[PDB]
Amino acid sequence: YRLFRKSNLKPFERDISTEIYQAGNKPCNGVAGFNCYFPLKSYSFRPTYGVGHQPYRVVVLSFELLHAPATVCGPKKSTNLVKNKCVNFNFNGLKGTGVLTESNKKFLPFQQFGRDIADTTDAVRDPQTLEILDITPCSFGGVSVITPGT
Amino acid sequence: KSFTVEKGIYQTSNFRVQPTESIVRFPNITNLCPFDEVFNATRFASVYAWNRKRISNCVADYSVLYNLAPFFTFKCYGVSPTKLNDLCFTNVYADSFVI
Amino acid sequence: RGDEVRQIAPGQTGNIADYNYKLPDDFTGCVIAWNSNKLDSKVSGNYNYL
Amino acid sequence: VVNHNAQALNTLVKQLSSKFGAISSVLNDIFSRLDPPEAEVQIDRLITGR
Amino acid sequence: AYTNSFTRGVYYPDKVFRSSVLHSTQDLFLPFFSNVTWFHVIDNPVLPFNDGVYFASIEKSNIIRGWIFGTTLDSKTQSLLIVNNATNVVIKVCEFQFCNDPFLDNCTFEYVSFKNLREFVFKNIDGYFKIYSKHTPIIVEPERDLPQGFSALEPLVDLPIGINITRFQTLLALHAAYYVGYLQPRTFLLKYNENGTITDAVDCALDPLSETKCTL
Ligand SMILES: *[C@@H]1O[C@H](CO)[C@@H](O[C@@H]2O[C@H](CO)[C@@H](O)[C@H](O)[C@H]2NC(C)=O)[C@H](O)[C@H]1NC(C)=O
Ligand SMILES: *[C@@H]1O[C@H](CO)[C@@H](O[C@@H]2O[C@H](CO)[C@@H](O)[C@H](O)[C@H]2NC(C)=O)[C@H](O)[C@H]1NC(C)=O
Ligand SMILES: *[C@@H]1O[C@H](CO)[C@@H](O)[C@H](O)[C@H]1NC(C)=O
Ligand SMILES: *[C@@H]1O[C@H](CO)[C@@H](O)[C@H](O)[C@H]1NC(C)=O
Ligand SMILES: *[C@@H]1O[C@H](CO)[C@@H](O)[C@H](O)[C@H]1NC(C)=O
Repeated sequence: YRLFRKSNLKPFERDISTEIYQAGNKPCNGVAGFNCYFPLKSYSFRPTYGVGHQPYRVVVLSFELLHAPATVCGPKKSTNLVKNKCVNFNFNGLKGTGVLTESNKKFLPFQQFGRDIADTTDAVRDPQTLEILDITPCSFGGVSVITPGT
Repeated sequence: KSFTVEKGIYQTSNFRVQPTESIVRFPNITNLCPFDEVFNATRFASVYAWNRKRISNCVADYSVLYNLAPFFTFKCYGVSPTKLNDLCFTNVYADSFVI
Repeated sequence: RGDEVRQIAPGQTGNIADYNYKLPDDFTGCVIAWNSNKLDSKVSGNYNYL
Repeated sequence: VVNHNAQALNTLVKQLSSKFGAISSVLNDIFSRLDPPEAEVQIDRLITGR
Repeated sequence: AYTNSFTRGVYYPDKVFRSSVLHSTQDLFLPFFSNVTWFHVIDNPVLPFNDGVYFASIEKSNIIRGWIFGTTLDSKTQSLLIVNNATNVVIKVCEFQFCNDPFLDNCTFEYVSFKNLREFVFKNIDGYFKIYSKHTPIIVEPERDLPQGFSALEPLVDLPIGINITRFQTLLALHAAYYVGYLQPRTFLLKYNENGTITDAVDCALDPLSETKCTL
């Protein structure tokens, strides 16, 4: 376990230096002694100790959230592709409804999505086969009634 | 909001067409994912030299983690742990140590 | 199974919450429990519940 | 007369992009990531902001 | 020596597609009309690495071959070496250290693949060492100043090293010129054309006139 160092560390960094901590006013000059302590110390673990000092194993994960061509997720199975009809779709965790049709927009090889003014999705790339598709909202409108006196 | 309507024109609501089918698409990677190598490994590293591992190109299954003994701490920030199986990820980094 | 009262309680979905006993979000009621490990414990475990 | 109104119709689109202090602007991400018990703390901000 | 920058150094902010629109963003860029250090080949010292580096090179026989980044340089830091003629990049990222006068007569990654212009941007953020690159022939030939015009850069490589860095030196061959520029946080505006490429950028921290463009 580390004990002494001049100042804290930025996140996601490591340091295994063996320089002597200059606690005292005298210049240690790389010599261990009084007020010149060794940076590391050791813990102890005995089976009869209390739970307050028993050892614990800890693991930390980290994510990236669909900002690139994805590579890892669950065992959900695919299906055949249908177009020119009003359909519900799910591409890599991006869900939506609408109509898919063949397009002709040209992308750079590393690109994966297409947006617009309203930050909504407009063009996607099928991860199964390299070709480009776009989304169009399904038809809708308003209705009115004309009538004479009841 | 009445029983009588006068002569004229009125506007009531709107109409939208409904879908009829469901479509999903995922990459066709079918390699078992190596979570085994880290969770139930034998000896872990030291805190001052903490060890990390990179995981990519695999199919995950986060339910198997429940096979262990009653945990002391199991928490998440930013994602509800229940639906982890319904999201796709790009790269995975896993750090381990003992405290 | 102890903390599984949370499943009995309104909240997140789960096996006990959905397939054993459910309470809606707008439900008005209460859940009380006594630790029965002092009593229900038997030799070689208890297998009288499913 | 033809100009001003057109502009007054464009800005109303752009306000659809601001996050209003929520987790994300897209409305499907919140329901695809969080849980039903806690998404209501977030949806309210977007509804009021619009 | 010193020389004018002449409106260079713009790269894509992210890996998303747009078309026929005006956008505004903020990031670590190179301010327009900034003086830049200059060197000639025989004078090859170590230069600071404050907050990211803009590197540019004119050569035809590929004298420049590699980079070394570190703080104390006691054989305990990463290095980058290449074997490329024009368009075949080979990268090794081990921690081998040469002598105190390097020249040409964890290893988390490895890859093997006059009328030239090489341009690179090295950036460091949160344990990540992002590398953006661009290659372009120049029909300008030798004149007094850096070639004029406008272009865009693309992102190439990421690496999760995570080590504090303060100084860097280049690697030359022995038996061409280059420049070094410093980065800075700033906010720009960009225009995305019809065919999906950047064609114009505007600052709003340079002159009183441009502030009106940025706010309008
Ligand atoms: C990397 O480490 C060096 C020293 O190891 C840091 O240098 C510091 O620079 C500031 C600015 O001049 C000084 O006030 C400090 O005294 C220096 N540190 C020491 C120990 O002398 C540098 O800041 C570190 N990198 C980053 C990004 O913080
Ligand atoms: C953007 O790309 C389009 C093609 O997708 C270019 O339009 C074509 O230009 C060629 C000339 O090189 C013409 O022969 C074609 O008839 C054009 N296409 C159509 C559909 O008319 C366009 O020129 C490109 N943009 C720019 C600025 O050059
Ligand atoms: C699987 O995905 C790859 C990725 O490009 C694709 O080339 C291939 O056609 C797909 N199908 C099979 C059976 O490999
Ligand atoms: C680790 O080993 C234990 C042995 O009982 C097993 O139950 C567990 O599933 C293993 N971990 C993984 C991720 O397979
Ligand atoms: C940059 O350095 C040159 C060197 O002479 C100097 O003339 C100039 O004022 C400096 N600043 C700018 C903005 O060019």
